[PDB]
Amino acid sequence: MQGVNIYNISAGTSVDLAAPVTTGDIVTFFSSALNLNAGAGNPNNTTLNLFAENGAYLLHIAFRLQENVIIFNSRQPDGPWLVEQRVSDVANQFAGIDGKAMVTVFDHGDKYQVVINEKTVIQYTKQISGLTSSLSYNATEETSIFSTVVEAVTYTGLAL
Amino acid sequence: MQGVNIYNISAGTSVDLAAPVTTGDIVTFFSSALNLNAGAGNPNNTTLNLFAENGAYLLHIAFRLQENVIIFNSRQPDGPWLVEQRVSDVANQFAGIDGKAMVTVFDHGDKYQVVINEKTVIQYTKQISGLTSSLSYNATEETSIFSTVVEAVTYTGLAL
Repeated sequence: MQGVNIYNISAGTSVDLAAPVTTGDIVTFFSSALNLNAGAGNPNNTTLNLFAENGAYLLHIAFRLQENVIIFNSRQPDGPWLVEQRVSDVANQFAGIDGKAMVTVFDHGDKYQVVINEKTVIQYTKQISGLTSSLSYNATEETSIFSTVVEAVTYTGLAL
Repeated sequence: MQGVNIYNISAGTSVDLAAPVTTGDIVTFFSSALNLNAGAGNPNNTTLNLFAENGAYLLHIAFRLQENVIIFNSRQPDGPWLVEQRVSDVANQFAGIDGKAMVTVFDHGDKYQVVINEKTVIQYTKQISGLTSSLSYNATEETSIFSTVVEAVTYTGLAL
């Protein structure tokens, strides 16, 4: 059946999903703030991650203000980061909405469609497949471009 | 491809969807407040609605604090209300989360699954079918159980 699950993710923590996210499902991260004047990341200001059951990063989204780019990649639990994808101009991706932001990830099976607000920023061809069993929002309170707590909501059972 | 559309609806207004909502799509309403002690509704404190192009109420969701019930119904343009469905105890449906609320409507084709936060409150068998082309949030800035402005997000193009 179709379900809605809400998770309040504090910066620097991960959460295990009650219902896994698979093909046809959706995960959205909501930030109650947009700090485009945050200091330099270390090197990341913020990262949003979808993990497989074995800890592999199915999708790693990293926002870097100083470098002015958004990075997308994957990695096996104890393996090296794979082929990195990049999109320039961070502020441009959030244009239109101030004081808050939303990042939606559609699991298309063969790809992860990432949407910032209403704009599709990348059609990420997967480097690692499988269902998403946990999520994380990593950043420090000093330099995150998002609120200290990001609300993740999953819409599952969509494909039936 | 799938899409995400964001709308900010002020109490007592409606918005026309850039991308209509059909079978397999999702509509979500986000409130940055939850006032379960709001004044007397007359008889409604808050209503969330899905309209067809012709003005039909595909889904009318009415929150009534004093009658302590959430009503669900439909009606044709210029027509009388159809068969009403009810869910008693408004506060209980929002139990678990304070200071905010989320209402999700899944268009399952034959029914509208309404979920308040994480709880499915009703599997509403449609009385009127068709595409949702308009949304509304009706209430006064004094007796609404939700914030002055409710953000509506639609996830479309999901089925095909």
